Amino acid sequence: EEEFENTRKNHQRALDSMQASLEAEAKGKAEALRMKKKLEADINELEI
Amino acid sequence: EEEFENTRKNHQRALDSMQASLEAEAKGKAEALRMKKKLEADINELEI
Repeated sequence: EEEFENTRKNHQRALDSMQASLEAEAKGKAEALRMKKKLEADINELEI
Repeated sequence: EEEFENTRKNHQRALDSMQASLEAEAKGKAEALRMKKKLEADINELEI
């Protein structure tokens, strides 16, 4: 079991690492859907 | 081991619960950047 508490601590690292990978992707959708509504105004702005 | 066997069975579904979201946030970015180009297709076309 002393080997196993290394294995617990092995993937407990792997859990919050993938959480940070989502944190990049949560940041990834964030400005993208944000800068859409900035540019979607602009493509309506040039039309007028 | 049977104490630690179910903990693996817990954590395997936990990583599965995160991997479902990374399946979502990838395709949501694919929903974004694909729609970004058609937005970027207009801003070149309207300014031309």
